[PDB]
Amino acid sequence: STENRVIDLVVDENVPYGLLMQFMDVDDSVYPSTSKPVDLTDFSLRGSIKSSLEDGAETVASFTTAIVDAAQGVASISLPVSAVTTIASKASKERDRYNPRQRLAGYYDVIITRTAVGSAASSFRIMEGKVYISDGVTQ
Amino acid sequence: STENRVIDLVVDENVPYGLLMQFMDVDDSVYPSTSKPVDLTDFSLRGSIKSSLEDGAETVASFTTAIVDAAQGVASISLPVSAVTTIASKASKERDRYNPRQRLAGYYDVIITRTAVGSAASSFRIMEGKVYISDGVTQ
Amino acid sequence: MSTENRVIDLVVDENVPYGLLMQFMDVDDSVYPSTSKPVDLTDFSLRGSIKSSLEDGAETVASFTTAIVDAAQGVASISLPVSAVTTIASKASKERDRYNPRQRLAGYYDVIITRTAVGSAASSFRIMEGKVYISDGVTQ
Amino acid sequence: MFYSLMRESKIVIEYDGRGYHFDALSNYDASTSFQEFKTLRRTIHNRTNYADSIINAQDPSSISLAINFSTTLIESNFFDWMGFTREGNSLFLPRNTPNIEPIMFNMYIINHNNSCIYFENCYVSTVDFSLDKSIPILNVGIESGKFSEVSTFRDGYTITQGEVLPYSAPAVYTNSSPLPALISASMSFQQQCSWREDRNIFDINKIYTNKRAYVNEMNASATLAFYYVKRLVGDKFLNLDPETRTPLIIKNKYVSITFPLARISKRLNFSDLYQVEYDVIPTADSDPVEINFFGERK
Amino acid sequence: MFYSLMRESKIVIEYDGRGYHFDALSNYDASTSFQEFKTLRRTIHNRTNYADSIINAQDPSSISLAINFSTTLIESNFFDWMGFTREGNSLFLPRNTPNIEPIMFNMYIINHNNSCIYFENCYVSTVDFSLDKSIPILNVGIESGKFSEVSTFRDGYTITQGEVLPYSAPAVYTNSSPLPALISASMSFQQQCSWREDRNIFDINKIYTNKRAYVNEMNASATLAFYYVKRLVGDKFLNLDPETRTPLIIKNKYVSITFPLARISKRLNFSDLYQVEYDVIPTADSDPVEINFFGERK
Amino acid sequence: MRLPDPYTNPEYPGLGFESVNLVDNDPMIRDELPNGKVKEVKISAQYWGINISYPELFPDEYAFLDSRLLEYKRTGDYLDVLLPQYEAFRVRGDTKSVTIPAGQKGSQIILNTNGTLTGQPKAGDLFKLSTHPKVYKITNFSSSGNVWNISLYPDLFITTTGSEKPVFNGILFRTKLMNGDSFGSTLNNNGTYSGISLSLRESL
Amino acid sequence: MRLPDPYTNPEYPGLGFESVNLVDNDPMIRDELPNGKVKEVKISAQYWGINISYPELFPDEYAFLDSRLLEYKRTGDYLDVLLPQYEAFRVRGDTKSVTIPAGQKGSQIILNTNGTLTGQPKAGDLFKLSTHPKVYKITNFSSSGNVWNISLYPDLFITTTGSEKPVFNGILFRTKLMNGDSFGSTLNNNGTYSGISLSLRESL
Amino acid sequence: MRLPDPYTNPEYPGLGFESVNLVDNDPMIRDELPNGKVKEVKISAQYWGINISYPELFPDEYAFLDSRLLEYKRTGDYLDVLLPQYEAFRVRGDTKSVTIPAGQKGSQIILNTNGTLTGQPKAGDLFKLSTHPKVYKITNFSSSGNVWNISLYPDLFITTTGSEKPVFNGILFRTKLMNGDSFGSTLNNNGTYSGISLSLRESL
Repeated sequence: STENRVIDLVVDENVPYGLLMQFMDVDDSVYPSTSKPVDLTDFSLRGSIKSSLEDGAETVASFTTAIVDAAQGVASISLPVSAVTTIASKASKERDRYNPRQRLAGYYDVIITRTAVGSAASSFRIMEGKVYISDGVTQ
Repeated sequence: STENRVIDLVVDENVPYGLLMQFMDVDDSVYPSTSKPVDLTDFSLRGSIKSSLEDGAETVASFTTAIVDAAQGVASISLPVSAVTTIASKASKERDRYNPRQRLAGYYDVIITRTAVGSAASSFRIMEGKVYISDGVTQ
Repeated sequence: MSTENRVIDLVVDENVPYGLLMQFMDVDDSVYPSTSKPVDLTDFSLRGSIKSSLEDGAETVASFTTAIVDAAQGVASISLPVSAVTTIASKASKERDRYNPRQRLAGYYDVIITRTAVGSAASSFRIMEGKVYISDGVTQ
Repeated sequence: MFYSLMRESKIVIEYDGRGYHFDALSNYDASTSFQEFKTLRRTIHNRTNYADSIINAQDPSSISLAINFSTTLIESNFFDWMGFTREGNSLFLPRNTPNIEPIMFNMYIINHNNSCIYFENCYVSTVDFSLDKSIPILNVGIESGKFSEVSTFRDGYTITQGEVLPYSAPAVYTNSSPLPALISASMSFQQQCSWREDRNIFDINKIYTNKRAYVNEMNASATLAFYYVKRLVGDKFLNLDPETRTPLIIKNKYVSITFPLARISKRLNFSDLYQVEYDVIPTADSDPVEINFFGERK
Repeated sequence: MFYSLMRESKIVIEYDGRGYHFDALSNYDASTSFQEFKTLRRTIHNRTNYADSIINAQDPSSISLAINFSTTLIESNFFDWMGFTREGNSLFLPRNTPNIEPIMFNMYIINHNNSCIYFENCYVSTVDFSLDKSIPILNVGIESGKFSEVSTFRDGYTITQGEVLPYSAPAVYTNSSPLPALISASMSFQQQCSWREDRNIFDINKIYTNKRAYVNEMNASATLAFYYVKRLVGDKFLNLDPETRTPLIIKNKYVSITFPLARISKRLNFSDLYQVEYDVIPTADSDPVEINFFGERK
Repeated sequence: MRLPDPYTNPEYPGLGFESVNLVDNDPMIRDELPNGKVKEVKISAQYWGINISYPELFPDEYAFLDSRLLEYKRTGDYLDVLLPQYEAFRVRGDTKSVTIPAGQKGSQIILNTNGTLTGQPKAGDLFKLSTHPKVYKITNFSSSGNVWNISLYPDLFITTTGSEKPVFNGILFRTKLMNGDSFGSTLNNNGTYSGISLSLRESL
Repeated sequence: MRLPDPYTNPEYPGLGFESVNLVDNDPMIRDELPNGKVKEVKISAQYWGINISYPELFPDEYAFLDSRLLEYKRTGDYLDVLLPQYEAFRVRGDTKSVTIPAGQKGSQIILNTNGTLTGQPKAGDLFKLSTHPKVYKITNFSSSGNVWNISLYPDLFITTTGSEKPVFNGILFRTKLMNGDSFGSTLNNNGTYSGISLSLRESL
Repeated sequence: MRLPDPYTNPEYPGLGFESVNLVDNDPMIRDELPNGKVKEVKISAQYWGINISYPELFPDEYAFLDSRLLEYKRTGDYLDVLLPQYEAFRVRGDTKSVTIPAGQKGSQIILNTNGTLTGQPKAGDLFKLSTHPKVYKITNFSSSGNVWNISLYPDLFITTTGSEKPVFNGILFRTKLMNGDSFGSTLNNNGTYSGISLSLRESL
């Protein structure tokens, strides 16, 4: 368990990217952990892809948040193929050790937010990590 | 894409190549072996082969894609014998000391796409890896 | 198992006509174990050849005289006569195998089956490959 | 006469009618023996001194091979023969053991002058390799039922191991967060079969050889050794508490063993520099354990 | 990040609310671990491969310390905590074990950057030192019930071990007659306690730690090694016959273990130079075994 | 009277139940006809049998446990036994505004919760009425609005008078200690008491 | 009713037989004549006996299992079980269009598939008629085209009426519990119910 | 009907007899007088008892063995058991030209081999007549020319009619399976069947 916010995204060159997050609320009080999904009301997600963590870093791209099926908790984060091309343009020429197709493009993090659901701006970061562009061959 | 699911294709020289996929979604939570063949209606996959894994690479061949069975889930990726001959001509000559039949030709990817009215671009990458040519003598 | 499955080695014996008997059979294992049926080999022609090396310019030392003994039942046979065996033995490397001195390297080989038919399914597959070795003899 | 040198040998495994000559073999060890029934019939009439020993069975052989990783990935067939399901170049640990009996194959140990030892009814019972600061090598352990001496044999001229893969430093991740201060990642996979002895009264005055066996269990395991490192006071990520379920992957440039959900137990040693040791096994409901085999360029 | 070096550590024993920092520590060894309940539920329906393992208990820790003798004699508290009665600077072995449960104390193993490992519910189970031609050192062995990681701790700034005592040759006497040709006098004292496992169904889904223990026995023992020396033909003083009761004392310039009445068993080894070996235990009705601790000038 | 357990008395950890044995005792007259049909007849009542095992006990733990058991044998009270595995809190709220229609003598309780109770009971849980000491296990539960249909293993030992109130949490077994005719415990030379076992039977 | 098992409830893999003992129980009037000849007369009906042993059951799995068993004990119906070793689906197809000609008694049976079934039922497999709940065991098989001749170990309990349909898959034994009178479950300190076993017995 | 053994069915090596037990059952009324003389009385017949033990059985081996045993229990036939240790071929030739004089009802067979048989039977071998299923052991044998004097342990169960022909090789025990009233085999979680034992009795 503990914390696992750090996960790295590998986006594909020349292909639009879309991620599907099934938000969930597991509780291990009872031995079969409760599968209750969180209910997505007054929730907005924001995420930017910025090269390096230093202050003043240029914004490589910005995630486009989608909220669908609020009852069952799922949500989608995506960005158009034009955003993918803009990301791939500024990616470094050095390739990842384990995969000779990925190249480090920047860092990211998405931040959930409650906007005055109880007169509170309860915004906290969901996940984080590095964004990797995977060089394509089709185009 | 599927970075962990890279598979190297092997094409025989002097032989037309043929590879068939099966898009067949599963849900085994109800019971094991609950698999439903995905409808492939109005899906069009396409791909290419390039000599190097970078921009400006020379294209080697483009797979002659098809949809063998619509609504049955059996797609096919393939290319004719002349294209295989072109690949063999363009392939490198750094033959291995213990696999003297296989030479590297290039890198490949194929993208599935949805062209449905009332929908938008749904391009997604499903294959990734290298194309290896196996030498032949019987012509 | 990318190519490990369809590769076996042949050792033609010197001064003997070499004949290999093949039996095609469509074995079903994924659906259920122990289910196999022969392949209807009508219109499924065979052809093979042997060459000394894998380079672009290679010598055609021999060529199998393939024949379909049974149209149904998936039975075929690849064989070469005594003259071809003698040519292979003469045109073979003089370096002897250490673990079996009678065997010497002759060359490489492939087998392609061409199922040309009226139906537009004129597919071709490479069903065999490997190396060809010659086993020396004295009975002459 | 002809002596038999280990360095002048060739090990060919015969499966499905094809010879898998396993080159890049660092070292192998094997032995053959027979089982005896030696009873001493000391009686009040004659307190004898000479036993009644008859050789009636062949003791199963225990062959161990040490095989270097190769670019053609023939060595993954040992996982394939041991029971793992295959998709592409990745081997899955199935949720349930597929069949009752293991996958049986024959093995030859060739030597010069048509000398050979023929092990039959073999099965792969153990495969473990240590990802460390030395070149990785997987020690496979197979058990035979019948051994024999034969004149002609099967020699894998074509199916052979290529060049050994270059060394690459191991790294273990949780999702995508690296685990610091790795020392030695050792992975272990087993197919703990058992011989079914069916020696009966119809085999009297004959030599019996084991023929059939059944799989007691399959498992995937890994022991990870770290240095006790903490980044914060009262850290939550790095501590000694057990982890019921956590995604783990022991990754290399050419191989990556994946535990979709892992049960980790920690053990601290107060040595010269404090070392923690993990005990990683997949959970009850975890997805199949992955073993990817990347030849070159992933 | 922060690595943990054994040489950069400080061991503080917490008893009665006071910290006994045991300096002059030559070497210590410790380990922590957890107990698991791993069962594999293979059924005719599903011959599974994934075990059902849950961590439910902390395996008791076995900490061993090697402590040099010191001028302030803090190390005699280990005899004091292990159960010996005290009068002045001499420790008696009581005729009967005083209490059912041992004397429990906590122990810290401090390190830099507020890092610590907290062993709780400890008891001294073994103390043995060899009076020999090397510097004497007593290896104590304590067993813990619960181990933990804590941020702040107890550090014995004042209560500490002084300078190590200078070496002095051992000598064993009978009354006041010296025993010739001594080689190595090894003394051993134990408090052979046992953990009372009380893991019950109210501890399901929780980690259990041992808390209570009872003393099976206490004892004082010594093994003396001599060279087989005889002064007369048919000597009576020095021979191989057992001695039911004889007053013995293994004396040094800084310590003297006294057996008011001893049961000696002898063992002769026909080595390069013949060696006899004693096995000294106090008799049934012997007076309490003495252990004197002389700092300086007796 | 409550049997000492590490809920009320955690200072005596040796008083925990090392292993419980919930025995289903429902005597029946079973006859097997030669035509292959097995036939049963039930007359007597079903009583839950509880067997408790204990580890080695220190003098204070044994002193407390023995004092409680002797108090039981003196006043002739009823030992109450709590099983932790049956203490999952599902139904929460007030059980005083719920009504149980009278005249229910079968093996099934129909009650109108009146919307005052949150959650739903799960099959295999422990259920008990407020006016009778017998303990029931829920074998099935169907909820159609506010009216609940709880099915119980033992046939209802009482006919509902309309004043009974369902009890879902905090259920105790009104047991009576069997094997008390010859009850003892050996004290070893190391000071701990061994060989202590409680064979309890539900004396409703 | 149906006995829970991983096929009906895959979420409980602890259910499922660790070992099943399928005993044959044919009472017989055996007599050992003084001349060496052994004469045995079959009068009492034969019945399969099933002894099921369970692995370590966690509290929730045992709650489900004993809830189902107590529902069995309450409503008093029969308890069906499905042995998985005999679940090899060796006969595909739908058996409604398979006719069994009327007036057949004894071990032998003749049924006409009318070219519908695919797959041959080998000896040792189970067989059960649609109407009667008895479970037989195929001992020998012989087919001449579409017509199948099957020999069953227990003689046909009822003579075929021309409407009984073969059931080559999903055969359930209509059994009754034989451990009901005293059925206890022990809970360990590890948190699992150990040594849960059933002695079933086919009724009729 | 022949019991499956690795002579007829070597593809199932688990069907071999791990250990046979040839039991000599000859009930007698033995009385010991106070004068030290022990006296016996024999009325009932002697029957050879055979006990077979088996190792762990794979599904196919058990399927074959169970199919054969169920075929036996269905047709009510007689299991034939072959003991390999008694299959030493000494007497060879034709047993049709040999004549056995009639009227022999004792414990001794006098037969004129007519010079048609080579070799001589050894004491302790198995001997049987062609018209009766009882199996005899040769306790003594004296040959004076062509006439043989074979002595048998069980007293001749039939009076020779002059048409009987001696059988020396290929002798089978016409046994009937005892303990078939409660016959079963437990299937372990590893797929192998265990606990299979055949208690056979010679039902002539």
